[PDB]
Parts: sequence; C-alpha cells; structure tokens
Amino acid sequence: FNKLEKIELGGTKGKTLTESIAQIFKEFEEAVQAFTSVSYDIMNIAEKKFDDDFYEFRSKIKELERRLASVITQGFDDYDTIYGRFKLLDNFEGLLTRPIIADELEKKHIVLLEMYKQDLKQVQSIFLEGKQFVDSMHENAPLFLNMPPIAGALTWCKSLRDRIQEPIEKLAQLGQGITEREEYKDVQKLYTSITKSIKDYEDQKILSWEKEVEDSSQDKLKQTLLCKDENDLIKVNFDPSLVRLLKEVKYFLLLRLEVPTTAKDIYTKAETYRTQIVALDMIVDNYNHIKTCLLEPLVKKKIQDMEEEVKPGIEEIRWKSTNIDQFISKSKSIV
Amino acid sequence: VSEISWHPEGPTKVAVSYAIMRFQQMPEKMPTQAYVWDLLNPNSPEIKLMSPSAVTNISYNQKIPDQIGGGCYNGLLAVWDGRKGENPIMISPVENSHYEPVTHFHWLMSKTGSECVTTSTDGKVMWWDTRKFEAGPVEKLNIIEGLGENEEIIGGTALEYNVEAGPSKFLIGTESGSILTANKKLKKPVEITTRYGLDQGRHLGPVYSINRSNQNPKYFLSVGDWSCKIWVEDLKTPIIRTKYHGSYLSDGCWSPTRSGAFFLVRRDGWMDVWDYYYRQNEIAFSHKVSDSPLTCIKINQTGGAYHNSGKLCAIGDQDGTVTILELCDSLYTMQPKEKDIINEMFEREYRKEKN
Amino acid sequence: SAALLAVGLYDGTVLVYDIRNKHKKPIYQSTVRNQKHTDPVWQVKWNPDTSKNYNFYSISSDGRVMNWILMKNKLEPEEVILLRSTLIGLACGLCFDFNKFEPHIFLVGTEEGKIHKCSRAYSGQYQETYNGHLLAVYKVKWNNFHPRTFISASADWTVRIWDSKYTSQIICFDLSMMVVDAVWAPYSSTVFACATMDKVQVYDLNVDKLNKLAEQKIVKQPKLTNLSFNYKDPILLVGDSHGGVTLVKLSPNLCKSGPEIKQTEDKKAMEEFKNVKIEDYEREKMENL
Repeated sequence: FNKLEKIELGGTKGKTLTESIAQIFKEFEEAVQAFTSVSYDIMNIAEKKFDDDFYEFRSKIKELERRLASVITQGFDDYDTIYGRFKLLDNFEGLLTRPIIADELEKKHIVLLEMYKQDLKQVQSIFLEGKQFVDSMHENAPLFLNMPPIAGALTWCKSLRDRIQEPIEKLAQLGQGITEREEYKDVQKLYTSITKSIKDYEDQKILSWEKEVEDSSQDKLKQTLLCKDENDLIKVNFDPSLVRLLKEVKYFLLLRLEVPTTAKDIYTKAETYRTQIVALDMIVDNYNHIKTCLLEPLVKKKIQDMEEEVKPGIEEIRWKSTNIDQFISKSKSIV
Repeated sequence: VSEISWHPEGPTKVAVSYAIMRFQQMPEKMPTQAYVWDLLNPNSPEIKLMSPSAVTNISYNQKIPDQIGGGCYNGLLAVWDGRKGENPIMISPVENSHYEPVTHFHWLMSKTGSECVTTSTDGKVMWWDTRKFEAGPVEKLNIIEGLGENEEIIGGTALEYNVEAGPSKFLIGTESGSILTANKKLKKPVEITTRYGLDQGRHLGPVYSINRSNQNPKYFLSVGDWSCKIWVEDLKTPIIRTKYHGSYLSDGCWSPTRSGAFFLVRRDGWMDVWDYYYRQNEIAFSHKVSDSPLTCIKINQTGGAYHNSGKLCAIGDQDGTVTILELCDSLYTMQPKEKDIINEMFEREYRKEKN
Repeated sequence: SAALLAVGLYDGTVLVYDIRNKHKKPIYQSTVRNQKHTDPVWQVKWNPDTSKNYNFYSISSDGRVMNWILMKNKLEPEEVILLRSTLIGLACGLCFDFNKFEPHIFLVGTEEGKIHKCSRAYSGQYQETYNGHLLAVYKVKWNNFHPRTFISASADWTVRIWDSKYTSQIICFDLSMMVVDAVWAPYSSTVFACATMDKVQVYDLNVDKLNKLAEQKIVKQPKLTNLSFNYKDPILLVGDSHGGVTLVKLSPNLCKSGPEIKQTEDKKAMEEFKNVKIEDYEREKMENL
C-alpha cells in the first residue's frame, strides 16, 4: 500500500482517479495506525487477542484489495493503447497482492491478446496495399520523402517489422502461463506468417538490387564525358542510377542488416566524387556561358585553343582514375 | 506544396513553396518557382518568387516586413522581398553550402539584423547570416548520435526554435527517429546537450515536424511516422504518445491561441485534431481536405481585420493545392481554465515518467 | 439547475432536454455508438454532484446501471455495476435509488425480486442482498432524515420496511390489491404513501403500528400507475392509467414534533429527532421479534 501512494499513472481522465487512490491510501493509514496501537499482543501465543486483531485487519485488507482491483480496471478501460496499458501493469508489477489481483490479471491478459491481433491484422492490411505501391513506385507511396526506390522499401518494411516486434518482447515477460493459453498461440502463428511475407519481400528487393549494382559499376567506367546539341555544350554525364546507388549504400549502413559486395570502394570515394563533380561543374558552366557570349570572329584562336585544350580531356574522362584536381585548375587559370 | 508560411503582421498573405520530395521523379527542367497568395484574390498568385532551383522550405521574417527566405533542392539558400519579388537578392555559394536538400529553414528573430538556420538530409545543421552570405555559413555542426567512438552522420529532418526557449536552445529532429538539442555557445563553437529518445522514444520513421506550444514552451510535440508524441524540456522519454493513424503523418502544430488542442495532417489525405482539454483517448474531429496527400500544415499566429489568431489553417497538398480552413469559434477560442488544466495534466505526466 | 430534464424511454434511449430552449428538441441523445442499453429504461436520476460536469444515472431491464456525463456534442457512458446462480443472461432491474447521506451506497430493485445494496467503488461485487420479496420490486426509496433505512413496493401485494444492517425486512404491509408504488414523505420521516388498484393509502409509524391512517379513491374509472410527493407543501400527486394526474392535499392531523407543540425549542430536532424517533421505533420491532 506504501508503493500505491507513490504511483501517479497520469493516464486519460485525471485527478478524479488519483483522488480515489488518495482516499484509499488514507483508509489504509487509519488501519495501520490502529494496528500500531499494539494493545496487549507482543507475539504472545498464550494470548488469543492478536488472532482476533488479525481477522479484523485481514477483513479491512480484503475490502482494500477490492477497491484497488476496481481502480486498476477503470485505469485499464482508459489508456486504450497496448503500450499505455502495458505501462500501467509495470507500475503495479511490484504491487500485485498475490491471488486477488491475479484473478483480475487473468481477464486483463485475454483483452491484451485481442488488442495485439487487431493492430497485427491492421498492419498486414497496410502492408498488402503498400507492397503494390512500393513495387509500382506510384505518387503517394509508403516510401517517405527522398529515399531510394529500393532502400526506401527495406526501411519501410523495417519500420513495420519493428512496430509488430515491440509487444512480443513485452508479452514474453508476462507470467501466469500466457504461452500455454491457446489465444496467445493463435497470435504467434499469425505473427510468424507476416514476418516471413515481409522477409520474402526484402529478399526480392536485395536480390534485384545486387544485379543493378553490377550493371551500374560498368556505366561509371565507360561514362566519360558527353556533349550534346549542334552547339558544343559539354556537361557532367554522371548517371542518375549512380547517384541513387551512392545514396542507396548509405541507408543500408544505417539499417546495418546487410551490405553490397565491392560497392564499398564506390562509397569511400563517393565523397571525393561529390567534391570533384561540383569542382568539375565549376569549369563546365563557365564553358557554356563562354560559348554563347560571342557575336568571336575577332578572337577565334583563344576560344579555339580552349576547345583544342578541352578536346581531349573529355576523351580522358574515366571515373576509373580521376586526376581532375589539375586539369581543373589549368583550365581555371585560362577560363 | 513542400512547405507553407503565414505573413507575420496578420493573416493577409500566405507564402508557399513547390518541389518534388520523391527522388529523381522530378522532371528534367520542371518549373522551379515559389508563389505568394492574397486572401482577397485567390484566383492566381499575387506575386512570383523566381529561384535558381526548386524551393523546399520557405518562411516570412517578422523582423523585416516582407522578406521571405527559402532553401532549394540543390542545397542553395535564397532570400527575396515580398513587395517586388521576381529574382532572389541573397544566394549562398554552391561549393561551401551543404549537399542534398534543405529540410527546414527558420529565422533567428532574436537578433538586430536577422539571421537564419538550416538543416539537411546530409546531416549538417548551419547558422547563416543574411547580411553576410560571404564565404559559406558561420556555424557547422554534423549530427553525430550516441557519442563515445560510434559516430554516424544522420540527416536533420526537422528544426524547432522559439522566443520563450530563447537563442540558447535549437531543437533538431533526425532520420533515425531521435531528437537532439544544440545549445550555441560564445565559448565552445557548439554543444549537443540532450538526446530525446535514444532508447524508448525512438520514432519508427523520420521526425518530419517538431513544434512547441506558444502558451507553454516547456512542452513540445514531434510528429514522426504513424504516431505523434509529446515531450518535456529535460526528460529523455516522451510523456504522451497519441495512438497510431491511417497512413503516416507529414506535419502537425499546436494552436497558437489554445495550449490544449494541436492539429495533425495525414498522408492518407485527412487532417485530425487532438483537443486534450475534453478527451485524451479519441480524436476531437477528423476532416477530409483532399483525395491527394497532405505534405504540410501552418496556422495563423496573430490576427487582423476579421480573422483572429489560430482561426485559419493553410494545408499543403501533393497535388499542389493549398486549402485554408476557418476553424470553429470553440476550437481557436480559449475554453474556461484551459491553460491551468493542461499545465496540471503535463505536471502529472512529468511525475509519471519520473516514477 | 431545474432546466436540465432527464428522460428515459423504450429501446433504452436516454434523452436530455432544457426547458429554457424554445425549439423543444432533445439537447442530447444516446446512440448504439454511445453504448445505449437495450429493452427499456425504467428509472433515471440526476447525481447531485456538479464537480465532474453533470452526472445522469439510468437503469435498464437489460440490467446495467449506466452513468452518463454531459460533454460538448457527445455523451460519455460508464458502466457502474452489473445486476447478475444457475440462470441465463443478466438479472433485470426495475428501479434504483442513491442514499443522500452516502453518495457511494445506492439500492437497486430487480424483476427476480431480490433487492441489492451497491457501491460505486466496486463494479463486479454486491455489498449486500435482501431475499425478502417474492416478485418484481417496482420502486425502492431511502427514507428522509435517516441513513441505512428504505421502503420497497413490489408486484407481490406487500410494502416492506428494511434496515440496511439486517438481511430481512423489519415490517411488511399486506394489502389485498396489487402494490403499484410506495414513496416516503419528505416533510417527516416514518410517513409513506402506497397506491393500489384505485386506492391511495398513507401510513404513520408513530400514530399506528399496522393500521392505515387514511385510505381514499382519487378517481373511480381507471387504475393508479404512480404517485410522487412534493417537498415544499403537504401535497401528494397521483397518476392514472388514462394519463390523468390528480393532486391530493393531506390532513394536518399527521405532523412532526407532535407529542407537545413547540416544546424544548430545538431547531436541530427537525433533522435529528426524526433520525432518533425511527431508531426508537426500530428498536421496538427488534424486541417484538
């Protein structure tokens, strides 16, 4: 009862419940004050007065334990969340009054199992609807904001898998042979079928990705420089699929699970590419706005010399080996 | 509609940005330009804000009347003038400004000539000077999680800053689901003090919006993944988790007027209101805005002419429509002994989490 | 606030009205979504406490004591207790009453016939049961100016006076015709009225031990469905089967502090000497049995 005072559940409808708990604590405080009187008693076997005083105190406790059971049932009918309700139990985990609270808990345990089925079933229904959109890559998809279309699925799937897995680690902690109850067994059997279906979807995405990782590594090497249109307007040829791969690798490390084979070398240098692409750009631009600025029949040689100077590089360009630092700068001293 | 902001004087104009947050799905040479609407002539936009790249987050600056500042998809920061508009007057350098898109941009009101702060999915928070864009930003903080030896750089998905909190604290949300706090010092260039939900409070997805009540600045909510949560200015674990929802939550904010009620917007299409004065178990009322998703909400701070504070709610759709909802004269107006009751409830919840 | 009017009707729908409002539609209604009880709602009462908004109490023949709280454009239901043995379903309940001295303790009458004393505290338990009556109890009502004492009027043509401490009745009042309802007098304790097949019958315990003081036939043509007492004046209201409602002013021969007129000059006596005289009378029946 001393622990009961300290408890401040704070859940839903307020004060009115804590006031009811306070009045309950005051009644207890009157009873223990009357017990402290120790009139005769002093653990005297020959005296048959303590046995009478026990029966009086035992009756007061049985009345008190029934008020606690009623307060717990109110507080449980309030939170209306598997999490909020499991938090309530934890507060009274040390404040279980042996079998009288245990008789209430047996009924409470059945209601928790029913609540987890509804959430688990609801996730399954969201996963099936989502799975279609994720693979499709539609607008208004489960994938949230800027992620890869592949890594985004795995992070999405992980977020669902994590939601379902939190109550099970809590359910294992409950006593009174919850595992032996047939209702719990039906939830676990459902859970297993959902986890397997999610894992199968991840396995299809990673396998399909690993193939795309091998195809992308080829593009990089033979990417070089591309210059389009009648006007010579050379630009960065860097594949969008290489930028998405570069982002894809970072989110895999964040979720840990698994990592690609020989894509580490691309991700270490990744930073160096994102300085070199910007740095490169610098010059590239300047060239464009240099080409169109003329009206040129004056000062052909200079401009030509820049064309004749640039005319290799582009040829040179291979992401296999970047000596961009120089090139860049020699251009830059002349641009 | 990637982000919305209200005019600081009163609810007369609503500046709104436009960009695709889906990756590489943006077309080649799509129209990159933010607009600014007036509530008198909602046919077409009052004034155009031409930008170098698509604008992700914008906001008005209360210090300088009509000076909108915005963060592009490139990583560039831009600043226009709401009267003349057209082209941007201040633009950051390309090389020193962060990689990947500006996820949040807010003004540091507590300063003579205004300053602006900016987070990204690169995971580098920055304190910019508007007068002096010069050679890059002033402050560079990379968002490490855990300390010790394990240092992973995680994308700063949301940033919250308030007058009552002061220029000391900057409340930052991350991709992994945690929430960090960066106290700027004149001593050591920056310090990351508190770690809200390293253990239990961890959101299942990225923390897309943080906000704190203007009435009680101690208490702030973060709208991560399916389920919104509420926190307290020291404690690690959240005080009140509020349900789960149909689809994810994009954004959510407190009523500037009323401490009790706060509005969430779902990617399903619905807005849903949680009035904690009456009921803590269920929703106050839900409302279909569009069949297309909702990417942002903003609420009118300060009132003028007909429209009082907390009445109009500008909501940004994925279709590109921006709806303005006049809320009920009960929802924005203060109910009797409202601020007292919510303070008592939160105090009770602070005692809960200690226990 | 006398404007707030509490209504119960068939299909166990709970209605609230305001007399102030001109339009005259229900202010509130219960629905299936607000957990409305099935069958009817025999008795409905207001909770005097106004700390937690406005508490409205109801009982159904389905047998669930429902506490309804007034909110803005919504009604929040709360199951107080369940009536509930080798039978099927929940026990039926035809009336309930709350003790004005102790708001926790409240009595409930059943179609089974067994009256039950109940606490708001413990939902799934009974404080005490009274296996006195043989058939459905129509109306139970606590006595005024004394706790732990009450009347009940049942289909079985008997009106009985309990004390809560005892498990059986103290006095019974066998009438040939069916008992329809019994109601305590508000001005004085040890005074109640019983209506039976066009016959209203008033008793006083000080004046006579068993015999009726007054028996009268308000109306000849119909039967008497219900009677209720006014708290201000000595005036009884009597309902008929034909929707007619006749009032009756009682005789001044019955009163309080009767033995001597304006003796001792006790102001406390009017809410204590009444508390004392039923105890003094209660003791007399314990010596008899």
